Amino acid sequence: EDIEFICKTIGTKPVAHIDQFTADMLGSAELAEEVNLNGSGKLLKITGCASPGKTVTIVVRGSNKLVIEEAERSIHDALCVIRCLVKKRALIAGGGAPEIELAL
Amino acid sequence: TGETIRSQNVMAAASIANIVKSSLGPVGLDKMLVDDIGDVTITNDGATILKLLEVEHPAAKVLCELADLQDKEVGDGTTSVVIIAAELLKNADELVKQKIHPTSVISGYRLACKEAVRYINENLIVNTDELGRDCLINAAKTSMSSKIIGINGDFFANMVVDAVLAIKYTDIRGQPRYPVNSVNILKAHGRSQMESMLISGYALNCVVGSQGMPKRIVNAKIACLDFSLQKTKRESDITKERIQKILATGANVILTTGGIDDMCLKYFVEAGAMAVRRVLKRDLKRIAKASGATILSTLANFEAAMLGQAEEVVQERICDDELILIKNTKARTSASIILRGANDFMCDEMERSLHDALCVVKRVLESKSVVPGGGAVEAALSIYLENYATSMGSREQLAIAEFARSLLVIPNTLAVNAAQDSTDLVAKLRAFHNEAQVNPERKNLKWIGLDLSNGKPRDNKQAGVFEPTIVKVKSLKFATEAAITILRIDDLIK
Amino acid sequence: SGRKVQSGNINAAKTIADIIRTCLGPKSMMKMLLDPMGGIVMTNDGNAILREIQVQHPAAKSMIEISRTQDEEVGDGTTSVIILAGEMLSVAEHFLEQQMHPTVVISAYRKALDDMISTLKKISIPVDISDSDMMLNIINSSITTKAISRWSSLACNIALDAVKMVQFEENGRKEIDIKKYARVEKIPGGIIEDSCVLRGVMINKDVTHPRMRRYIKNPRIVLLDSSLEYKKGIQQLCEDIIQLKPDVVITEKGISDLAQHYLMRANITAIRRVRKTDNNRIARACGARIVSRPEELREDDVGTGAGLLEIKKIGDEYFTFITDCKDPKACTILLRGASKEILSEVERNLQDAMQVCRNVLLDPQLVPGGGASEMAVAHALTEKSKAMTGVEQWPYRAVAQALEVIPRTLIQNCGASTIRLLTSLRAKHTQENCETWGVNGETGTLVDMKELGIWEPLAVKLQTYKTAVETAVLLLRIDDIVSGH
Ligand SMILES: Nc1ncnc2c1ncn2[C@@H]1O[C@H](COP(=O)(O)OP(=O)(O)O)[C@@H](O)[C@H]1O
Ligand SMILES: Nc1ncnc2c1ncn2[C@@H]1O[C@H](COP(=O)(O)OP(=O)(O)O)[C@@H](O)[C@H]1O
Repeated sequence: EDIEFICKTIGTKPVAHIDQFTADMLGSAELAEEVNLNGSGKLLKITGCASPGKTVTIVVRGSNKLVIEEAERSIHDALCVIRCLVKKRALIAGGGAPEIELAL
Repeated sequence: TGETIRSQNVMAAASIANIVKSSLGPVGLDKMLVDDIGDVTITNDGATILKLLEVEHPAAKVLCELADLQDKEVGDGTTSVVIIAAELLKNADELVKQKIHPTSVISGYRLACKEAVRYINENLIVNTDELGRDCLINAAKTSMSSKIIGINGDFFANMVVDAVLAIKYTDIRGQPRYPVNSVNILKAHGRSQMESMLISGYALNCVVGSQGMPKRIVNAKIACLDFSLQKTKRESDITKERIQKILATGANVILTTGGIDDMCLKYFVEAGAMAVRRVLKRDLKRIAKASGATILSTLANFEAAMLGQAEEVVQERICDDELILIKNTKARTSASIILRGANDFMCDEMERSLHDALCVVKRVLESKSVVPGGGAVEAALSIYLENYATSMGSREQLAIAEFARSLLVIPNTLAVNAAQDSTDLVAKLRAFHNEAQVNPERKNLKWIGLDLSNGKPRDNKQAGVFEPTIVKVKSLKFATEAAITILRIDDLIK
Repeated sequence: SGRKVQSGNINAAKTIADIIRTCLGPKSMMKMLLDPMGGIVMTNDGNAILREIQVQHPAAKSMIEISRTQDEEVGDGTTSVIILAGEMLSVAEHFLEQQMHPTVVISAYRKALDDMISTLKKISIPVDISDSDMMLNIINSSITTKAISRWSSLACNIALDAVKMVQFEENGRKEIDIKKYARVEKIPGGIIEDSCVLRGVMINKDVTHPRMRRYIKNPRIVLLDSSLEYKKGIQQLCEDIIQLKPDVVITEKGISDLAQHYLMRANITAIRRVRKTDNNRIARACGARIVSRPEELREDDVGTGAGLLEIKKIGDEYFTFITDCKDPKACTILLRGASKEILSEVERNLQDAMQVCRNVLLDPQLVPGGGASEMAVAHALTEKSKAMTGVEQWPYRAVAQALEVIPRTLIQNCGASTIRLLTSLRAKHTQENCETWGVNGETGTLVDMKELGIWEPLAVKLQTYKTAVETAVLLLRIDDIVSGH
């Protein structure tokens, strides 16, 4: 399922047979190294690419799986807020002020 | 059943601490780690405990992986951070059952941690200077105590400190980075252990290669070679051609790792080279880097100045042996310490004691900012934070106060692990550090450690038990972060 | 929780020790092993009892491990080690309940062990080595009460001839010795008296066609793990051998007749299908070196090995009698007989006496057994404890009190009362200055130990005491076991 995303990111065309397999048929990257974090998990760091088109990655860490999910949800919430700023151009003050104002 | 996941998580924290609570300290009791297959292990340090401890509750998993993170960051302190975190969790759970909303607790804990690290970076000890030797020799003696060498242990503690000062090798960043393997072990027979002494260079016990090689050589070029010098049936027989060719390049003192030769006598007389076999591989690599040279296998055809240096090689009677006193190399790395007596079997524990004294002294030498160990830091922090909680004045007074009270569990566990009355000893420590702040003239009362030999309050800067500042700072930070993360988790009901 | 796990550990130790408490001495009470298949087992050896039985408690498993190690390290006394450990833990139980930390208890135990190590050497009687008279007395004393009663002559002569054939002068004077490099040749056939001793290594493997000069006046053995082929089209090994000109070459695979003739041209005797468990002693007896890199080949590759080789055929077996080799460090002891049903135990007792001789070289000391040494060390500890102060003195006395379990069991498993005999032994031992009386094991009657004539090597008793004390401190230093089950 991640094949399409990887091909979109690092610009690798899919290869099904050895007949038409070449280097430019794939997508190159500046650096590809594996590191160890705390000795309990190995994450590959393919840092830098020739054409990293519309893609970033953050190694979301945390105390547990679930608080890591919380950090992911926070990041996606920020992304979606930015998207809402893009689509709709109308800003209001927050922090409970709009709710109490509209209630009054 | 449970009534609050806060209670369940703090019970998990209390259990995971109580498992590892006892093992803290050099006098900690070992733990019996059984597994499914029955291959049981015994250990006394918390890192080895938590690396293979079978955990089941998610809060326990979080705590143990924070512990692993701290261990991978700074090393020592896993037990301390786990214990402090569990104490903070249980105190904060009691305080939240005291009807305090947890976010105020988190804010108070963060403020207390900030104030604590600022205090530590302000009331530490900078004794790790060239003027500090009495404290260092005292620390070496105390770590070396309880042995039959205590009569002459003073000289050993005096020689180790200035040896590691001398053998200290600076790095590319202009900071002291002592290589532990630079100091090499050395056996001796005849005279007992009280006649041992410091040698500024490695001395290998081997056969006399030749007698024409003088004690001091102005120009030495180590053309170290693995192959022996023998005649068989750039040279087919490795006896003359490469040796003379590199002599033309300037190889004067050649440390031939290979075997002896029948006609090597004249060549060693005219050049001044040695042939020594059965050289320990770590010692060979150290003398290679001490002399600033690499290991050459063959010499088939660089040779200009890369060859190593052995300026002074004393050829005399040392411990009724003709040890090759290869010293004064280009890089001050090659040295060794004699171990007299009869042989190494009974003094192997003496060898390990010398190794651990070297290790603790060299760790003290690094991390120039240092703090007194043995619970003095914890008592001083408690005294500071007790006043700071009232001075700050917002609704986090209780949070900061219980953070201060929770910090005094490390002296408690050290005291109980040393068979002494925990509460009495920690109360004595607390009262001693009260004068550090209330009395402005008692400034030099801030390092009352815990002399575990007798379990009595004692000056510790003189004693010399030391902890790197970074270790304590990161330990406190990680404990506070773990406490905040666990307290921020309550989204279950059980 | 807390000390409860310590109490459980020491309870397991006590309940595993007392199982075979009664099975030591010349009148050991015999035990039952009932497998859940209807079978019934006759056994006296407590070591065999514990090996056959299986237990689940991990502390008991560790004690099984230490017992096995002591069995495979110095020899006998394993039952005594287990009994001592169990008694010391049982007596430490009372102090653990006394609400004192295990640290002070183990410190007291360490000091007591240090005192015992010295007081053992204080009371040990000197012995001489190679002195046939009282060495044979020791053979009749301790090497007996095995199945060699009617055959003690063969065991004694074998031991006395083979004491000086595995000695290693590495760092001292023959104090390094092993019982494995000796060539024991246990083959049935003929009478038991056919066993002999030879100065060399024997091989049960031999060439299929020994119609050749297998023996040379000075064989130069070189180990080689490669197998010779017909030719390069490897023959190159033949010329490589020819370069240094040896006369004997060892390989682990067969050699063809054409290859055999090629090696005859190479002036070397090819030996095939050798075994590593025999190749190691071949190299030890001959000082061989193995090397195949052409650049590293030098004059040191081939060295002098045997001195007088020969091959005979006894009992239609392709023997290989290398004798009078260079190093008398891995020599031969022959083992023949009509049947092998006891000779294995015979050679086990031979290795026991070999350890006896090796430690006699280490320390020419004998301790008065039969409870004499135990009572002597207990008395020394009790009298030394009078000056001791502090709470740690009570364990320093309880270790001595619990060490008298050996004579207690000896008296118990002979019918005699275990109370009156012990009280009489203790009371008279104190007033006695340098007597060291030891209770007879058979009659269960008090007797001066010199008259009875029983002794043990100092090293074995020292190792037993050290292992018992270290087991006690290890089992008392455990604070918790929870890591799963
Ligand atoms: N000689 C000593 N006297 C008193 N306390 C000591 C001594 N040496 C070390 N300590 C204490 O040991 C504690 C750290 O040990 P620990 O955290 O158990 O090591 P690890 O993290 O490797 O398990 C420190 O707080 C220090 O006070
Ligand atoms: N004739 C004897 N009289 C008294 N005690 C004896 C006699 N023979 C052996 N013993 C006792 O037996 C003990 C040795 O038995 P042990 O080494 O435990 O046998 P194993 O190790 O084979 O179980 C010695 O301590 C010794 O006191």
